[PDB]
Amino acid sequence: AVQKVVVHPLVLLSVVDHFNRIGKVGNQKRVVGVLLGSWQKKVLDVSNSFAVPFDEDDKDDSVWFLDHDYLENMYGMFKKVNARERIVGWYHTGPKLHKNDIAINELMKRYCPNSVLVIIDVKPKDLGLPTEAYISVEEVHDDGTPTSKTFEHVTSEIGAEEAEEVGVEHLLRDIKDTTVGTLSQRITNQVHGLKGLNSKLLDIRSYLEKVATGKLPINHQIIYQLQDVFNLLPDVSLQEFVKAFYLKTNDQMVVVYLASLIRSVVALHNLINNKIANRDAEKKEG
Amino acid sequence: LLKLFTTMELMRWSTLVEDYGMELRKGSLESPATDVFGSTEEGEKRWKDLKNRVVEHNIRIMAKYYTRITMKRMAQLLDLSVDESEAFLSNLVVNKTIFAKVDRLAGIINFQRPKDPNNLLNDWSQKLNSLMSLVNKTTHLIAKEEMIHNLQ
Amino acid sequence: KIMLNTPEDVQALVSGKLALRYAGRQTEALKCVAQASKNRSLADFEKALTDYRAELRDDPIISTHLAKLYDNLLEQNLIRVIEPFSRVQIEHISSLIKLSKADVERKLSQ
Repeated sequence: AVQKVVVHPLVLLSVVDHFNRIGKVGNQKRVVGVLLGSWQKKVLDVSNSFAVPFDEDDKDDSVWFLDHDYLENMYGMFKKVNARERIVGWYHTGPKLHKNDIAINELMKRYCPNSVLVIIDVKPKDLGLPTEAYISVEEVHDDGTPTSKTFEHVTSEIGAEEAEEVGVEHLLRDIKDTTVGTLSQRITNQVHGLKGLNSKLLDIRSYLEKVATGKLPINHQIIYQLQDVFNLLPDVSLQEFVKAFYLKTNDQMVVVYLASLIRSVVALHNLINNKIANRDAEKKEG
Repeated sequence: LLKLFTTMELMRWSTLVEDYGMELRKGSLESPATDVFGSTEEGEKRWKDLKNRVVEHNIRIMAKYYTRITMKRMAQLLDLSVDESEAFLSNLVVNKTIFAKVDRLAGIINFQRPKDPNNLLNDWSQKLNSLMSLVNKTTHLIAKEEMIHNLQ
Repeated sequence: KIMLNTPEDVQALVSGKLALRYAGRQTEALKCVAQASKNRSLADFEKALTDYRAELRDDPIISTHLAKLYDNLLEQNLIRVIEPFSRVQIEHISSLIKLSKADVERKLSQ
């Protein structure tokens, strides 16, 4: 149904406010906020959101506390001031997906339309993208397990339309723009290996742990496609790609001729002014 | 109809000879088969151009697969002369066979292995393979990472 | 009018009773040229250039244009049979036209 979503940083800075208005009490649980957006178009666009007092139990996980009057009053007044945005779903700040999320999401599945779920981290130490759109749809399983709520990962992007780019750029004054060239390219080409190294290294360790020490079926069926796609590149002998290395290396030669020739053109004004300025300033100094 | 639908397996028409014969013999259904063969030459054109039409259509089906069926051996399995196979190639030159490769020494044909420009063909294949491995690797990795959360 | 590859109007001009009374040995060679053009044959056109060369010997300078039509149909045949054949025998492809490889090789290489 929905291919991609658009999440503005305003809601995540509202999660910064979720971490600001705590009051130093010692709970810091998965505070659930009422996510708002535009479900009209096929693409989802989050503009702003708000929160609702949400408290769980220490031992029992099935305890969840929501509010209907606060949702209808905040949504009623928010719709009165801005009717272009309506309820879409919710989101929790907890890093782990608990079992009670089917009951928490089930309320906004009954009263509200199909709600999207977003899992983020309480500490911004994760290098990866903090936002993951999880659609709440029921899927048929091939093994015969009963139909239940399944959270499929929907791709997400963090973009601002008109003003939040200006506000973020003015508040930071440290981040740089695209700036195609040497630095913005070589930084990605340096740290990219760590950007994949922390993800893969962080995932395959617990993966290999759950291979031998795993039960409660983790959908082992998708592991066959995992190792299949991993074995779709069986160390090609590079025999056919030699001519492609001749093409890319020939373009490399083109960049060699462009650099040497163009820089040789740049040497004109320098290697002329260095003489005509020094000898004339010297002969005319005294 | 199911054999003529798609994925036409290379089979002998001798099994269809008795099927068409009994198709002319039985009168319970499709009775006007003798009316199909009413004219002395029209039915012969429908039959020769029919077997020709399926013996070209199966070539158009196996032409999608690059398995290199080695039509020199296929002419032996079909039990027909290579001259009317050259006439079949005379039907392929008007059937847009321009994307093919022939051999002067041998008789094996090639429906693939073009000049293969690395900036277009290997570019496209490497794009779909590498990118497909990247995003496909991206989906079930974190998806399974969410599947293992329910075990706690 | 035969230079623009339309033999049907040639048949229309040799079938009319008006120009039929002026027919003779001259228009027969043109009927063979139009027949070879509508048949898309080459050795038949060489037969028209062989039997009628005793009315094609007094032919005007347009003989170069007729040779341009001969070489034009030859070009059509060459781009017809060679185009699907990447690598094929010269006798397997020249046997269809049953002509020597000397003139064909010279025109091709040219």
